[PDB]
Amino acid sequence: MNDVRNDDPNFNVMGNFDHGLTLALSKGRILKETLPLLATAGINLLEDPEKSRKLIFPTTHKQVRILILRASDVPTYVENGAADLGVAGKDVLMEHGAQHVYELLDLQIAKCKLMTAGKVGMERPKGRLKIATKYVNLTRQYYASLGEQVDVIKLYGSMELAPLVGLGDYIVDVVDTGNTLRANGLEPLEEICKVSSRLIVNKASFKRKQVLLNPIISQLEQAVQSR
Amino acid sequence: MNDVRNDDPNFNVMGNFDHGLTLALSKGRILKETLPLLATAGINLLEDPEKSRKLIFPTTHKQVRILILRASDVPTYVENGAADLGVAGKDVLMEHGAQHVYELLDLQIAKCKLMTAGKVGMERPKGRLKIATKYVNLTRQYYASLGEQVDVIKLYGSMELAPLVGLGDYIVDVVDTGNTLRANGLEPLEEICKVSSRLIVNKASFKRKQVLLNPIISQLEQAVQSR
Repeated sequence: MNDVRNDDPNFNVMGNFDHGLTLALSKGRILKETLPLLATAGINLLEDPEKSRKLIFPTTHKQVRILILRASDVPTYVENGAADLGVAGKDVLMEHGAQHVYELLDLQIAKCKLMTAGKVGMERPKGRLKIATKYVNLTRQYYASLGEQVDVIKLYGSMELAPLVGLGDYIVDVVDTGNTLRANGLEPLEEICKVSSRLIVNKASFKRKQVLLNPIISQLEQAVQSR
Repeated sequence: MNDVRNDDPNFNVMGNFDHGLTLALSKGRILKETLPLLATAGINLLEDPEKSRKLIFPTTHKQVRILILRASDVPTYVENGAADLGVAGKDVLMEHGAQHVYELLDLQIAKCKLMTAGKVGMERPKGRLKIATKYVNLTRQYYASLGEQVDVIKLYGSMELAPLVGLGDYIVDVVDTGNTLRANGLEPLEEICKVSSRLIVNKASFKRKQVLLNPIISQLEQAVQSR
């Protein structure tokens, strides 16, 4: 009837296989820093997603639905065109791989550095180094950069915990300030590369839904005044 | 040879490389159902770990510290002897396929069935089926059992979401009641195996710290209404 792109009724206005627009967001501190930029494109959630039973959220904009995903899955969904576009840390994107996707924007949010780390005042142990990390490939590639080989240990949860209980000799995680690190008696060591949230678009979706995407991108671009 | 074993100091003792005992627990519905049985063995936390900034919890026993891990990491820690023993879903244990570990106890808690699932009135697709799943190997092995080969899509988070947004043809997840499934218009389909939380012990840890372990195991065994 009205088709006002202001969709205020929450608990409603959510069709499935949306051939409007499907946005995949990394839950947690990325989301917090993401929404401000979405805010300044007239795109906002309509309940606390943390306190919501929904898996698919409708938004203030009627042509846009949101997924709150584990960071690792965001590129997975967009790669496959489940999601038309998404917001993922460069760390995740680089580790996961960039396939059927365009990386359109450095959003300059959830900015941090992929770093090695150890127990404060630690002595490099002797054999193959044991490295606890979510970012296996990136760690494997980074020590390959230094012509070293390492034993990797894949972790999904707290990387902070590993070295305290003597799981890793070292860890590789993303580091904002490394205050949390110091507070748990750890130290950031070697910067592997800089990291920030990046906007990605399924290549197909990008060709197909150009009408919807252009304006949103434009507004997101402007929301970042990094000039 | 000291005699004190009890400890009510919370935010105390704990510390690093405990050559007492290190217990790795899964963080979800498992934990809730786990602690009662630990209670029975005189092993209990002394604060809400959910509301604690602490990473390593001390317990009622001075010889026992606790880690609350993502289910996926528990076998990782015990495999490596970071943790002396742990509690993980058979699903995770089978998928991870840990090495240096004894599976000593079916705790018959967080019981459920690893199942395939589809959209309500799903259409058998054509060609090689896309399966969204956390449990890649177990899915790969299970369709290998039926002599079919499938395209797997690894997920870390909610597998429930995939088919709604048309990611998978089907999904493989654990199904305790599968109410959540029916709620967003999905169906349980088949049964790949039955699943429950299991107690696991690093083989080395078992040899070395047998004096501490035997008592706990014994009491945990009995706490499952053993006959």
